[PDB]
Amino acid sequence: TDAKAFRRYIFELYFDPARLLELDDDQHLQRIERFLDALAPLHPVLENWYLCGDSLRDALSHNVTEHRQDLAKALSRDRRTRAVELVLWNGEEDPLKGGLSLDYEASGRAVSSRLQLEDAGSLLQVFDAPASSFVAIFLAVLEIWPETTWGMLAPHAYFVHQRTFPDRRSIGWIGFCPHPLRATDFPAATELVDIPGRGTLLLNGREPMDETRREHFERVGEADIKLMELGYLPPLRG
Amino acid sequence: LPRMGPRLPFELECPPSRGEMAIANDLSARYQQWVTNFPFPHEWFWSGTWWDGFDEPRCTLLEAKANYAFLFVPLLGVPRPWARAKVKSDLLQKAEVHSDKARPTPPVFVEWHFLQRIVYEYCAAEYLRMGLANLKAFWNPMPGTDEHDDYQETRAKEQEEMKRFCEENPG
Repeated sequence: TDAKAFRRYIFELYFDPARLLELDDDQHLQRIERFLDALAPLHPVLENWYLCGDSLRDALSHNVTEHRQDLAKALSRDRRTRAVELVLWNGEEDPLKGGLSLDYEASGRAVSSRLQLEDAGSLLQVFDAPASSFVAIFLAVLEIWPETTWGMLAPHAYFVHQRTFPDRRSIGWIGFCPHPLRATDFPAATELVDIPGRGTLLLNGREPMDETRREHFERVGEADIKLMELGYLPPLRG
Repeated sequence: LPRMGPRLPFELECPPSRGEMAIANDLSARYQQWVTNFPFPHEWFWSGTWWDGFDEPRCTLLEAKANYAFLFVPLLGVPRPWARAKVKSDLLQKAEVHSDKARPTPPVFVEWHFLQRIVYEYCAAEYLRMGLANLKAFWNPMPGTDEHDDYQETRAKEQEEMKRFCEENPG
């Protein structure tokens, strides 16, 4: 449901920088194309994808889902340390209606080789069942990018100020851990989805996390502690 | 409790002094002159990197950013979706390359001074989640602007909030 004051959310997926760097311009563009195809059935705002622009009108000139040949136009290639960079947005201006953008950068550094969607909070406005729909996106990335080493869907307010280990990443509300995990070691309402030989998807509840109610806060904190205790919680810069 | 900005001197251990002034390729221009006291378009070129200003006494490199609020939704606190490419390359990437290009982190600090508040608010949070320890962000607006107005009354409402709290308590 559309609300007046919603929650900013980070939606990030990290990759192995070494392996992803060696993909050429052609392999990158098939990954993004498949990704947009997996997003399309989840909601009508995720069907179309437009290009970035200097103004609002300049950002609606080219539709990369209607004109597919124009997808190659949005891929950069640095001369020193080849680094591809791709930024789209879906075409909605208001986050309260689903305005969201796709930022896909792979330069070869661990911190700079990621994929993210600006303001996952816009998707919370449109998703009836946010849990099933967000898991779909995670499984899409893992299906398309085998180089994935991490993933985190968490409130921006939590992850910046309130997270348990400030020198580490977090699993967030829905995170990907590239290891086999044990349902015993986690809170009861925390449920796991093993990927054959790829890793585990954590879901700290099926209800969207909140940073003002203690029932949600302790659930991902215990989850983060067990991941650190097992040595699977990565640091920020790396 | 927004970060208090120091003042700036004039010009013409801390390595950046091994750089010099170069020419870079007018509300934005005025605000950088007000933050840096650097003449015309001169900027500090050190470590192969551009810096808007340089406080040699305080051993601090300076940068000024103005006119970037139209790229944001002023109440939700996020950039407009179509403007995510500009915010990345202009405000986030250039701020990482700056934190990366400082070596003696004890004496060499970097400061990013924003004319506009919602631009400061977004950047300050995004800089903390990036691991940018030696980069601090300031809402340091040049006078004769709506912002300077909301700046004066914000620090006034802090001394007011501090006036009541302090005289009724130990702290």
